Amino acid sequence: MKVPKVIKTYCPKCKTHTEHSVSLYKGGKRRSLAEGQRRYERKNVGYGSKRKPEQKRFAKTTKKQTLVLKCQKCSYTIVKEGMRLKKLELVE
Amino acid sequence: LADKESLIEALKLALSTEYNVKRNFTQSVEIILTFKGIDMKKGDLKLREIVPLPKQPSKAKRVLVVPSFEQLEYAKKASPNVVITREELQKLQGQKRPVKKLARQNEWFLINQESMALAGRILGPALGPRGKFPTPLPNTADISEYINRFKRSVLVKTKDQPQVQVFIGTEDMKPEDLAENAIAVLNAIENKAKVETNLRNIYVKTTMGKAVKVKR
RNA sequence: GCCCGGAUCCGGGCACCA
RNA sequence: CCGCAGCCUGGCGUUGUCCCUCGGGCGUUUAUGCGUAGAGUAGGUGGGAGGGGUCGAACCUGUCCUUUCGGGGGCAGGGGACCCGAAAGUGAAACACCACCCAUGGACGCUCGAGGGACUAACCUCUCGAAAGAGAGGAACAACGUCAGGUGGGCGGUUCGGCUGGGGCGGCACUCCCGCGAAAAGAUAACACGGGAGCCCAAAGGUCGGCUCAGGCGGUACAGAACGCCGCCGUAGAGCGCAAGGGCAAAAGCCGGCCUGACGUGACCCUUCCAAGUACGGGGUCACGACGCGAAAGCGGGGCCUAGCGAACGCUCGUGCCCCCA
RNA sequence: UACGGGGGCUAAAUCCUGGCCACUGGUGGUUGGUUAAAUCCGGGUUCAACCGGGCGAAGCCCCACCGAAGGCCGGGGGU
RNA sequence: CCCGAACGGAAACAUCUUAGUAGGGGGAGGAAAAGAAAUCAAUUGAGAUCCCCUGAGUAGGGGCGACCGAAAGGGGGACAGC
Repeated sequence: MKVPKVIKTYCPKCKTHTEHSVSLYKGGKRRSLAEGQRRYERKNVGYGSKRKPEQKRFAKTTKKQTLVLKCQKCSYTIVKEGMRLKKLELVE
Repeated sequence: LADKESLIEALKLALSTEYNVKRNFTQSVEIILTFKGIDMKKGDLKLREIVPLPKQPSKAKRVLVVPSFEQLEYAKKASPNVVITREELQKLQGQKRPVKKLARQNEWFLINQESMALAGRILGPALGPRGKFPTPLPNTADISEYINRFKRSVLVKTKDQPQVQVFIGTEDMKPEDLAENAIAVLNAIENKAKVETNLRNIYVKTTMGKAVKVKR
């Protein structure tokens, strides 16, 4: 599905409708020193079995496509709810 | 990034024969840039600034200015090297070397705001990699004061290297006067960015000298 | 998510606790 | 599904003395450069039309090294003194001198490694010796300790779904949607019957205007059942993304104009889930703020309606602040 | 002390023991890719944690050989 | 004082719990062990160790599941120091 690069929606910081630049969401690096990564490493020291459950059965084939909209006057960003699609063709 | 008294010591090497040779003509001081760790892509070496040097060396540079009929009797008092009139600059069509020769030797090619759109079609391709930027002139009657800004100003630009070779002065000023010639350049680079970490050694030599050391 | 090679895709070896 | 031994390999320790080589760096040292247009080797940024000139130049004649033998770079003598342009070409010119860069090779002092060789005194093996000690061979490797990667049913712990005209094999009646079963309120079972979903669309979404569809008949060159034009009829026999059912004609269909309400925050209600507890999901009605389209009333938090979806903990992003200690 | 110690398969003698190295397994090799800890370099932190880069053994990817190694020994069309 | 399980529970089970338990080895005494701050807490205070009632199923650990789990302080018993 095709989506424009620029969309005019409500900027809640500016309190009016402004232009936004559209991009797809992408996550960051896992960042060792996160509290749940410090705890996992503390659990893997010593002897034992595999410590934690790991997923093996997979059913879905797509992923929810999320749109990221940045207000072009104040850089305020609104993140929208995702929707299961193949690959959002963001070309204008 | 240099000390207050470092510049005087910098010119002391330049003026004295310990880092200079006195030939038949008066020496001129020049600075070459030597840095480390700069790339073109990062978009920080956008050196396209000008410096209003207060101290004027006795040897004037090749400064070219194009006035209009408004001030045809104001630009002749500053003794420019070569000046071409707006009414007859369009005659250079077809000519290539006269376009090239009297645009690179000259420091500037100032053109009025009326002919601003004409200042990118004739000298545009001819000075693409060369790096000449025509600065618009005030539309007032007085232009010599504006030309006085450009009599000893230097046009700095870089495209693919982190170094620029420029004129800074001569042998004819006071030893402490280079602290006023280079302060405009030092303040200009200070007020646009701060890359003092990338510096390794600054060479402030004369026309016919060798590499010197600046305390840092 | 990587490196690398090959025409955004493919291949090889390693990264990857809902 | 996982673990653990054993084995293989690398780092650190026990572990020491002499070299040589190579590769990195640090402060130095230096001499070497042809996409095309052209006096011809423009590799680039600048000062710089002056630079060299008894403050000894252009020029013939050879020894010599080299190269895309293109051509330039250095030799003293014969010459007792001359050439580049401010002039002609180049998206970027002056062998006019001086600087840095890209880029070749070598050398000084220091550091880091990596490799190779030798040696014997650690260590090991054997012999003699009651022991003390002596001799021979290997040798900074092996061996051992510790850490890291690989291999590893050798050994240990475990898991080996459900429904079901017995179980198994098969199927999925295991989540969701339509018709019928279903007996004219509501609820209702079958390994009952007929089938579908796990998405697609920046328009197939919002609004405003104009128009009328399938099929048939009469008249027209190519023209034919089926091209365009002029008329008559046509309750829908069409179309509405996709199953089935329902709905729709100055439209909910077809064609256009302008748009992004497929909007930020916060509630309530229906269904899933009858009366009678109940997670998600889906839908409906609004308040505040701001828009779009319309002359306007107004319509619009997606698709004409009923399917297209997922807890805790963990990670991550958005958004304004709160906290970190005897 | 190889005319040996250890480990497999077959099963006296007679006549014989065919073709195949694609897969798995074993052995060897390597232009090359990937490759842990440690060490080295850059950033960051008045120091660290933390981010990168380089170097990177065995193994794996790749190549060759081996059937008295496990073993396997079809179909279609035409004359 | 060292070495050191499984059954069971988690409605399966491997981290976990069971439990430093059961058990094994070494060493005493009428009691052992501990014991005179390189301690606590917080506007500059207390004052060696041990035991009881509390603080308290609190802080906190955990397939953040089943579950596990302090100390300071307060009230007492004895209250030495070399």
